Amino acid sequence: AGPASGKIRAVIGAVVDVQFEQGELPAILNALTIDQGNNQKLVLEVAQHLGENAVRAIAMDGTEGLVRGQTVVDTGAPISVPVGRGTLGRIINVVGEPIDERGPIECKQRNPIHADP
Amino acid sequence: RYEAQVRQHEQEQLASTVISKVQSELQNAKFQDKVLAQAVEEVERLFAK
Amino acid sequence: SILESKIRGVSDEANLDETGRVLSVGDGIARVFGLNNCQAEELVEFASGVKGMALNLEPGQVGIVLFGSDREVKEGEIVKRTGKIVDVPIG
Amino acid sequence: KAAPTEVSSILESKIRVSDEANLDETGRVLSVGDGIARVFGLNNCQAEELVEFASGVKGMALNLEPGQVGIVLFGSDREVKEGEIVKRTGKIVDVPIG
Amino acid sequence: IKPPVQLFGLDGTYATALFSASAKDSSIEKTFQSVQKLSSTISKDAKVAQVLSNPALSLNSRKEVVSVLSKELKLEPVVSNLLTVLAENNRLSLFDSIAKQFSVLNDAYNGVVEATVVSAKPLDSKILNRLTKSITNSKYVGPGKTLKASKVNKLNKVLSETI
Repeated sequence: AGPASGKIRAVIGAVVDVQFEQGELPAILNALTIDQGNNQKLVLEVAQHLGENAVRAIAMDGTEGLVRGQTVVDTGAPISVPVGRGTLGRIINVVGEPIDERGPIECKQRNPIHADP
Repeated sequence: RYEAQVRQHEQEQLASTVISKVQSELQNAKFQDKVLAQAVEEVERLFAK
Repeated sequence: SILESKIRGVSDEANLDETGRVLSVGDGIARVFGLNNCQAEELVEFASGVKGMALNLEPGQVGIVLFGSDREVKEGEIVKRTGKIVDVPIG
Repeated sequence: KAAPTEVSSILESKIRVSDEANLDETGRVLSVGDGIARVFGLNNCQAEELVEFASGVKGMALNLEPGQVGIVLFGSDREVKEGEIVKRTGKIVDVPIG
Repeated sequence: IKPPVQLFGLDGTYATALFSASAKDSSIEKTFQSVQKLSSTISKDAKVAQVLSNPALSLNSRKEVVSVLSKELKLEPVVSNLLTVLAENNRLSLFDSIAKQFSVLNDAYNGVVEATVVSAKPLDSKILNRLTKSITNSKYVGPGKTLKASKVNKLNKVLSETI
């Protein structure tokens, strides 16, 4: 699979600038995955694009531990969350993961958080 | 006041006629002004050397 | 010679008179690079279908305010000029 | 109207051969003052990591740029000058407990 | 090695940084003719200047791929390293400022200037400017000098203001 891999160039606070390739850059309001040291991931939403094959992304968690040049894969769509009857009774987070220690949310579909009114 | 105004008007009118004659003489290709302008530049640079 | 270097790069003519390339997009703004014949407060059109209004005509780029969402525009998109000003229907 | 990072001193090293010494685990202090210390380099340094200078003062890299790295000193900046070696400890800002 | 010529400090530091490494083993005379060929084939040509104002490219025709834009032109020594630093730092739009600063260094340590009036001066290459300006002013005043000014306009304005 052709995943849009990006390189971290700047990191000051919650804002993290990711540098990708020419033409394979992600759009706005797109979730960007990042492999850390634990079993979880680092979700990052693309806010704007500074140019020169680089876009400024906003991290949805702790930015401590990110070095210059780490791999930043793109999910292709926005922040997907679990919908339906499976989300009732469970404690969901901002990225759509369970925080109630009751297993994973068995959802058949996953809609994005960014949608038109 | 009338004597001072007549003297100031005569000096201002005489200065305007002398300024117009100096500008018309330089536009008539003065050969003496061109030779004197080149010799003044060489004498000023040699005094500061 | 400079004539042989243009055909090796595959750039065609690259006429920046009625078209322009987007260099930076975000917060409802689009810094389109080009469009030398674009007038002030003129309507524009992006490659995804979102319209724009060029109100900040600079020398290197041209600041156009998009009338839609910023998710449809990206870095390197083509921006065409409508040729008219911001008008509306009446009657 | 211009930009930082590569400027005069940092713009004359990439034209020949900028290698030899490693610039990932260590870094050179380009500018320091009023607690802040702009270290040029440290590519392998993570965010909010403990940095150790050559004079003995500790540092915390909180602002990571593309050409420089803004580190905040935890002590006095009277012993840190331009061109000092700033080594990385490899860990984050930790403290003792128990 | 830094020569006393100042030349700004931020924009003029591009040519001054590369002049230190190019002043070894006699490599300063070949850099003058190689810098003029890069600006004459990107200005009065309207062919290779398609990426001079656009912010696209991003390593497509500026660096790496060159061949005819470096080997076939006039670059083989240290002339190829000057164009690679301007492509990564986005400095290819001001190619005329980097080439103009390189010629001013050779005219200061091996020449002179100080234009008096009318046209240009003589620009000698002797030693001091004291004995060189006195021997060149007398030979240039007689030969030529059409005189088609500055000292005559300042004296006429001072006499009219005191009227």
